[PDB]
Amino acid sequence: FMVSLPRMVYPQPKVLTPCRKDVLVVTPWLAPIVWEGTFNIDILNEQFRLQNTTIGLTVFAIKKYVAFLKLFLETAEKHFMVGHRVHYYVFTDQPAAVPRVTLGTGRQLSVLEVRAYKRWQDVSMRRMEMISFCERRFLSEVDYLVCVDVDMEFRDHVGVEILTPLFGTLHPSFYGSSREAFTYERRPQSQAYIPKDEGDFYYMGAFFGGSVQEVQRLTRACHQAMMVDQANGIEAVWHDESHLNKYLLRHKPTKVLSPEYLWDQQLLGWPAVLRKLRFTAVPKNHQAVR
Ligand SMILES: O=c1ccn([C@@H]2O[C@H](COP(=O)(O)OP(=O)(O)O)[C@@H](O)[C@H]2O)c(=O)[nH]1
Ligand SMILES: [Mn+2]
Repeated sequence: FMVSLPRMVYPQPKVLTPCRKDVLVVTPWLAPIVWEGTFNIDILNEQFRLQNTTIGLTVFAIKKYVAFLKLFLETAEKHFMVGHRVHYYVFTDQPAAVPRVTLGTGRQLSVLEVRAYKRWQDVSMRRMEMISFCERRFLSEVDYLVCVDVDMEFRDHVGVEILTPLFGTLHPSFYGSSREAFTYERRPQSQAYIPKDEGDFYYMGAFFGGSVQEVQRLTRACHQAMMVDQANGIEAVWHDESHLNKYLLRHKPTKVLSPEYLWDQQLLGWPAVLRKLRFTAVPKNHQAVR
């Protein structure tokens, strides 16, 4: 049951004077695409707080990537779901290397010890297995799961505007690209295969989520697809991201996040279309850190 919102005073939405004219703000299957200027966060905060929403955030910090946790968590404290209940789940091979970060009220962190795979590709891909079935606490502990890369920092608000049964995030390198340029898996022998005449968007492996049920469905399906591929002696070109893309093509997300939500300023600057940079890549040496 969902109670009434209280009286609220805010600017009237204007039917004939749209928020954003420069970007697509709804997909052809009527999922909102979340950009600054499309939402009133006060209304959304009310809706979600009235449901006592708890958000789980999973993050993997395997081997050298433990180095990224301090900034990741400190900035999450400033910017991620502030005012709501948050449960961080840090999956790591080094529980003792997890920094002691001070958390605001209603926020908690659990350290989950996992095995470290040799290949970075396997570390990245096996997140699907580890999230899916391996973890059973999620259903009892949180309402939504948000699954992100650790080599990142929050720079601005990331809040309940993202919550929905199933969401993906537009990859910052491809949001203006034609589908033929998307780096989908193109080999028909892979479960991740998408031909050149299919595809809505290229979604980023670094930021997806939804209800616990929908995230566990997605992660289970991607894990099983990866197992089929492995048996067939094929590894998809972009690993978990390739499978995520196939899944979201066939199971349309109920919101899509704009690249505000996954940006790389070093690589891509700050184009006019982005009013905020919310969650951004932390520069790293790929060869050294892996
Ligand atoms: O040695 C590794 C390799 C990968 N990861 C995890 O897998 C995610 C995806 O890998 P990475 O960030 O290297 O991919 P990229 O963003 O460079 O495409 C990382 O954010 C970590 O959460 C990790 O913990 N240790
Ligand atoms: Mn990353």
